[PDB]
Amino acid sequence: TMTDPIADMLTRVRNANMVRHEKLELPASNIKKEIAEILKSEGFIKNVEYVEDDKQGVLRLFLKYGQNDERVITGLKRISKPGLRVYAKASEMPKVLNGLGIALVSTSEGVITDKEARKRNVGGEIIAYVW
Amino acid sequence: KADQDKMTQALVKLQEEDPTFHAHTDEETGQVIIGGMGELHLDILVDRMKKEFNVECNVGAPMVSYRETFKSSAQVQGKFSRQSGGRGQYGDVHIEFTPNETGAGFEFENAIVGGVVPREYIPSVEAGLKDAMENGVLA
Amino acid sequence: PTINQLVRKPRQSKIKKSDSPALNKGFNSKKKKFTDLNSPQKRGVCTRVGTMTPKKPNSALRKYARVRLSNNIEINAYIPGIGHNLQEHSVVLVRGGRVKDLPGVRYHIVRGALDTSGVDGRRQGRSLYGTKKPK
RNA sequence: UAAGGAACUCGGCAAAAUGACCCCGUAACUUCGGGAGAAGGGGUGCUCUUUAGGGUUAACGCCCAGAAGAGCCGCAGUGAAUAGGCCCAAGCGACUGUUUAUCAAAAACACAGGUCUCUGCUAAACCGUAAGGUGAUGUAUAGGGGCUGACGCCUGCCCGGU
RNA sequence: CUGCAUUAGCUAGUUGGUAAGGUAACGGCUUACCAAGGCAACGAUGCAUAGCCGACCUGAGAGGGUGAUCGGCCACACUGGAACUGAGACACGGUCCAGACUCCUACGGGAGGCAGCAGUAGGGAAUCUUCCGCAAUGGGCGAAAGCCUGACGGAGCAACGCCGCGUGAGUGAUGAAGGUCUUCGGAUCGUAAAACUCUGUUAUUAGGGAAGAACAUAUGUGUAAGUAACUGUGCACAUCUUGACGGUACCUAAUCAGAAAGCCACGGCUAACUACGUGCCAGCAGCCGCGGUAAUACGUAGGUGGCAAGCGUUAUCCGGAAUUAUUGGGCGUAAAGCGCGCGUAGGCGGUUUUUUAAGUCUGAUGUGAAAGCCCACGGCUCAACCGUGGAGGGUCAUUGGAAACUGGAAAACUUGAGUGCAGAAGAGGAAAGUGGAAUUCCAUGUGUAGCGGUGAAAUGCGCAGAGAUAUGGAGGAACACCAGUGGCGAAGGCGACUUUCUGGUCUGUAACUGACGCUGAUGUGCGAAAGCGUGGGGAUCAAACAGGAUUAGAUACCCUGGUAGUCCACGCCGUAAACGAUGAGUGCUAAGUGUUAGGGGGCCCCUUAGUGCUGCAGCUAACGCAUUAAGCACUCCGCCUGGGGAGUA
RNA sequence: GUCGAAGGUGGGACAAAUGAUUGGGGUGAAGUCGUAACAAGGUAGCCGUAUCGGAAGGUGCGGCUGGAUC
RNA sequence: AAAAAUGG
Ligand SMILES: [Mg+2]
Ligand SMILES: [Mg+2]
Ligand SMILES: [Mg+2]
Ligand SMILES: [Mg+2]
Ligand SMILES: [Mg+2]
Ligand SMILES: [Mg+2]
Ligand SMILES: [Mg+2]
Ligand SMILES: [Mg+2]
Ligand SMILES: [Mg+2]
Ligand SMILES: [Mg+2]
Ligand SMILES: [Mg+2]
Ligand SMILES: [Mg+2]
Ligand SMILES: [Mg+2]
Ligand SMILES: [Mg+2]
Ligand SMILES: [Mg+2]
Ligand SMILES: [Mg+2]
Ligand SMILES: [Mg+2]
Ligand SMILES: [Mg+2]
Ligand SMILES: [Mg+2]
Ligand SMILES: [Mg+2]
Repeated sequence: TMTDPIADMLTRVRNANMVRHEKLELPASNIKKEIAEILKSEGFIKNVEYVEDDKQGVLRLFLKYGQNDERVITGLKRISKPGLRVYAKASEMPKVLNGLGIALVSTSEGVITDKEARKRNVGGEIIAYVW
Repeated sequence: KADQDKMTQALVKLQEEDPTFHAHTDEETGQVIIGGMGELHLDILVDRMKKEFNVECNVGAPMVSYRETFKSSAQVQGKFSRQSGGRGQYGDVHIEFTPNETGAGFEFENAIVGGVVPREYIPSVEAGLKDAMENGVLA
Repeated sequence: PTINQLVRKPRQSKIKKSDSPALNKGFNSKKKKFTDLNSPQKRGVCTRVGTMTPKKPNSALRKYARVRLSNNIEINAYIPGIGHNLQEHSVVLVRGGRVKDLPGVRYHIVRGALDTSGVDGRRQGRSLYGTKKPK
């Protein structure tokens, strides 16, 4: 059955980006919403909407394509997984694409990007890479 | 035979201790021959090998390498024809064997006229004669 | 495999065999047993000396000796160079390195060591054949 | 019966040796039952002290039966008598049984199992001249005869001859 | 902190308790009594191997390999046992006993143990001289002078390693002679040589000649404690005396380019080509290969390349090797999805709130010896080397903080998973019963010269009347048509009809439970055909077998027969190209079109679950796959690591 | 007197070496017999199983396409 | 839809 909702969400984003879809509806959760908001703030997606419907709720992402229809999101990679979880210290926080990408991290100070983790001098579970 | 290496080492050491005592292997007969200044010398050395080196050995008259030869001449023919199927195997020769003068060695003559035996195979005929003569025909 | 599968049964590397097994074994006479010691060369005694025909496509009469080593192992050793002075019961030094043509010959006899004589007339690469500098 | 210990002899024939009870322990192989008492070892008398029990009785008493310890004596304690020698292999017959009374006990006979074959019942087979009987007060999962001979794996070719 | 399951059970002082003894000390450490415990798939037990570590080699790293020298710890002292002395030993150069082995003996008895430093024999491919000295450091005794110290400080031997410097430097075309090649012009060795000029690293000779040396002790002076005072004690300052190395390093002066260059390679990898000799011979070779007459690969020569007091060969480790892939690989056809279910352990797991702080993150403190790697500085003329100071190295320990995520606790939710209600189809399974066609055989009637079969024939059956044809009877097996990439089942598989028992699946509501889920080692079951056992049955077909043909032969293919078997019941066997050569679950990603079972809305549209075909993106070595993925992802399981040997022993 | 090394006796376990003889395996040539596979390989092949035959293989039963002209 | 092997 389903075993990694974060991975499912990232894979939904990847598949929609490949097909050059505009929007994306997925079941919602707090961690997913925080990931989507981080993506919007960083500029990888155009917009995020939350539908507080019955059951679980829904997250509606709107993807962003540059000029010439170029895709802003090159790739997403789940790093920590149910089968093997990865954590990193502040001094060992990884740089995605030499800094051109973000690493979404989950920290005691909320889920943030690797830049914020390094700035605040914290570590945590490296949720994902996005470049 | 389990003490043959010990035997070789003992022989070497004995030769080093005694210049006049020699040991050598004979290729034709394969036997190891011990040479000495006399029966008493060799007897003492044999006893010494038996006890000091604990290599019991037996001694005898060395074997003599004999040779064979043809006393009478004759023309002969060798034919090997296995043509049972497919690509077979064929060969034919007519050779005159003659007693050579003693000490002159083997002499091969090629009196082929008209290419009855192709010039490619004549060296093979000579090599076959040499190989077959290496093995004795009588003893 | 899954990470759980790898934890349960970790990965196992292929084991490597030596090309010169006879040099990796010693013999203790007092205990009458073998021992694992790596040697660069071993002394031996030529049990037999002769010539062998190489495997096809090559053709020649390659000089070789069947040698019993100091560790009691019997091997075939090629005799390099032109001409040799070896016979049965000769004491020779044997090093590793097989001769591709000869199937069962996996070692070389050092030239200019123990009984084996240097190559006569050799002038280039003499050290490989145990020949003194003529000068 | 010194010393020896199968040198005897066709052959260990005879003899010697083992032998009871308790405890420890016990192999190949096997049809899983066995082999097994395998083998190989230890203990065993007497006195005293302490002490768990069982049967029968109101109890006493009587009877059975252990355990621990400390001692004593001899060359030796199932102190006599009675009471397996054991082991490793091979052939044959599966096995218990039967036999030449009175020179042969076996590898011979029998055997459970297998197969062939005859027999539809007033059966076939068998005794008898017959009557009358056995078979059988049975009825083909039965009865008679031939051959083989537990069990396991199997059982080839020939119907010219009789 | 190590390998093996082709080692799965181990343990009886064993596990605990009570008492006693014992030891520096707790304790089954030991002994009595009470109980039956204790260990083990988180790998006990057993077997094999091994001193451990700081470190060392390698690698970009992750890792892999190793455990010389030097330092720490452990263990041992001919093998085994034991104690005595002693603060300390169950004691390398101590004791006792036993054993093996040397030597002395007067035969009664005695002595001994180089895995201390040299050395001997032996083994080996292989590893040093039976040196000087206690002068420095350290240790034992003593108040001290001092004595002992094969520790140690230094010589000898070895290119064994690293590092440093040499074997000359400048001008030198006049391109000398000579070697090699040559198109006979010349080209090359070549500024190389010769000749001139210079230098002395180094070498030779002669002088000067360190540091390492602090000292201790002795002797004067003071000063502190205590004493009535004194000697003495400690301290401070002073003075003579102490070096094996060794007259060694080093410095100064003089003489000479004179003593001091070898090794491998030159086909590709890979820097470097020509000639002669040889002729699948001799030989080379790390791999591809080279050598049979004009070889840049063999041998020599010239030249060239790489190094240089070294250069090559061999052995071993790491790398290259992503070729065990955590970083960082795979399983349709290349090796690799168990034949398939049911399921235990383990792994993993839907949404929200509160709480905890084991994992996670962030500080402080201690510690991670010295030496070593790395960075900086300083000292040997530089370097190796030496010293100093930093830096780093933990999966480490205590302690304070954070709460998103994983884990624990508590409480809610309905989407997953099940239950209810309304329907649907099905060769799903087991057991009885009933049919019709055909084959075989049997009994009759008619009827006669063949039938059967092959490429052709023959065997065979028939003339004792076959085959053909008509009627009936006996028996076994399989179910024509329907029938279809149709249906059902986990797979194997399931096809006449009827009845009885019974499993699963799909569709629609959203009453109900509220994460109850997924996967699944070990287990436990099913599993085509053949085969096996007992008993039954026996038509057809048909291994074996027998004839007849074909053929050079024909232990076959073809023909005529024909036994097991094929069939049934109950057991066993457990394998197939058991295949979609594609594990299960879940979600996401263009479309066109057929078909099966449903459902909703107006012949049409939408929809759920299957079953086919075509086809994007993406994937693939290609072929191809493609909402029934071989795409994009996450969880679990099984499996692979060149071919053969071998699915063998 | 207790404990107690070595030693002695006994039946087992494990490991290694060796052994008349024997089984298949690999390698080596220009050996002998056939021709099973690759083409429709001249009977499509292959998988499991059974049986038979000097040998490759043949035949039976079931399975696969990794076969199939017209 | 008869039979027609083999070739370092
Ligand atoms: Mg007597
Ligand atoms: Mg007597
Ligand atoms: Mg006798
Ligand atoms: Mg006699
Ligand atoms: Mg008797
Ligand atoms: Mg009997
Ligand atoms: Mg009897
Ligand atoms: Mg009787
Ligand atoms: Mg009688
Ligand atoms: Mg009798
Ligand atoms: Mg009989
Ligand atoms: Mg019999
Ligand atoms: Mg060891
Ligand atoms: Mg001592
Ligand atoms: Mg495959
Ligand atoms: Mg499958
Ligand atoms: Mg063929
Ligand atoms: Mg064929
Ligand atoms: Mg046949
Ligand atoms: Mg050919």
